Amino acid sequence: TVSVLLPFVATEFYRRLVEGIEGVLLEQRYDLALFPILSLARLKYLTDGLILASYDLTRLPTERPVVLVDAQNPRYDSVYLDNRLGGRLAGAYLARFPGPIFAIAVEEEPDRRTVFAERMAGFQEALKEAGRPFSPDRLYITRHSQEGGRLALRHFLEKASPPLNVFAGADQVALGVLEEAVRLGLTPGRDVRVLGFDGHPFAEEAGLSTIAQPVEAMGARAAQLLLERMRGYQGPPREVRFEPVLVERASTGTPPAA
Amino acid sequence: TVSVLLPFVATEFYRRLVEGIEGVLLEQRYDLALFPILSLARLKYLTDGLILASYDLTRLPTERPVVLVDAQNPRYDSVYLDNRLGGRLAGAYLARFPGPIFAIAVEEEPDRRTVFAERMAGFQEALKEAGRPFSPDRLYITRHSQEGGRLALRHFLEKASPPLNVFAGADQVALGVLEEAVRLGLTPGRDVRVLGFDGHPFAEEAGLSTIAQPVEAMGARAAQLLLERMRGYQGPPREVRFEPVLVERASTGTPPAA
Repeated sequence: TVSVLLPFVATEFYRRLVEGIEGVLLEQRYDLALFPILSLARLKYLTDGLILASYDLTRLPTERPVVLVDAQNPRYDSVYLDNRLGGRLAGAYLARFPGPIFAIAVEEEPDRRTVFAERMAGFQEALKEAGRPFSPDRLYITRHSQEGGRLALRHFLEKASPPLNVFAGADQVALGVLEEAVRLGLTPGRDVRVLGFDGHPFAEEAGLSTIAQPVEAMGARAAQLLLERMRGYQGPPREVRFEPVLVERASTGTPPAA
Repeated sequence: TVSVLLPFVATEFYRRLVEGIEGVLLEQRYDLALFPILSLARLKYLTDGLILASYDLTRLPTERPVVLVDAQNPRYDSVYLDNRLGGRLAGAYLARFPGPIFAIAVEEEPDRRTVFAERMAGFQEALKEAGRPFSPDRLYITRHSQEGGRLALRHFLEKASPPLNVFAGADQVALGVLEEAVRLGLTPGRDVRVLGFDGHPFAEEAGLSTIAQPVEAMGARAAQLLLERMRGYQGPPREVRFEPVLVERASTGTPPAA
């Protein structure tokens, strides 16, 4: 009858995630019960299955089938993205441009979660392998907002003059780097080249290059697994891994050739 | 049996609001059902009463009694704060210090809500009445975050040198103005004097002066009215207005005397 999914922050990532689930579940005549969450405790209910987003464990109490999305667990069907890859797609990509490479790391209190830890690890590995190793003195830590991105570009600008490369780490932050750049100088090649993460819809109109995540498909896949399980499927905890892809736009341009 | 309240953003303002409600409701043996909200539509349920926070109408469908808090409505019992006053307490207060007075206005997409519109109106009225009228060229619009406050102080600093006064408009933003100031120079008198809004608990340790709101008491009052109604009270929509108060701390200091 009804399926309940547990999200939190109310970001574009969750809007796309649920659009992906709704698209699927509503085709099979199931209703979706959105349960934004802040840690608590409840053992209810009147739901058939549960879809848990981005956040993992405390081994849940319900008898209902549970499928994790954007998370991994040995005991539950889990759909997730290879964030380390993509961090690499970003590093190896930016490594093809002139000027120092900077990165923005999102630091949100709710990390108990390493999607950013993974992105940053692959970023460093790719940069290293390309001869342009990264350094913490070119890193900036902030919140997931446009203001953080603006604060960051401002930070990088006192360390280097254009041209310079920035790995926002998130499209929202990338919008700020983009915005603050414009509030001053060119965005494609002069000032900074901006590379976001998340491939959000708003990224196309902004001309933002980014490492795109197939968030809807991730939700849709999460829904399908749930159905299979709600429809009697038995077997050990399954797993499905998605891959991000680089999408080049104006905020970045062409490397180009030597 | 159980009472359900509808919040949203998950800010310190709502934590304090609910602590105020829980404190009350749990004394009368009622259970609290937290329902974070993003506009939708549901006519259920298994709840006795509803407490709506910060956001008003679409004339609700439920037969259950509804009491609004931090909001006003001719058809529902409403507890709310006199935000215009306080905006004035802030203006008349800052008007007693040397250096240009700046203000930070919070602009969050979800305004369908004028708590900030009211604070700013009283701010301007008090400033005017004190001979130091405000101007939009000393105003800064941003999001409700510390990053916004930092971006703002940086903005004001290119318009004026210390000493200067800042009306954050929200304690969270005030923390940023405070933080970014320190990342440079003195906070009490040299650089800027910071005056926040909301009197949050974290404001005392930070030494932040602010226009304090009795948020818990507002929630507690909201709860009591609900009980009265859930316990058979009949009569037209009631109303209860709270008043904010200035609390002086180090981020501001003494005016002082001429």
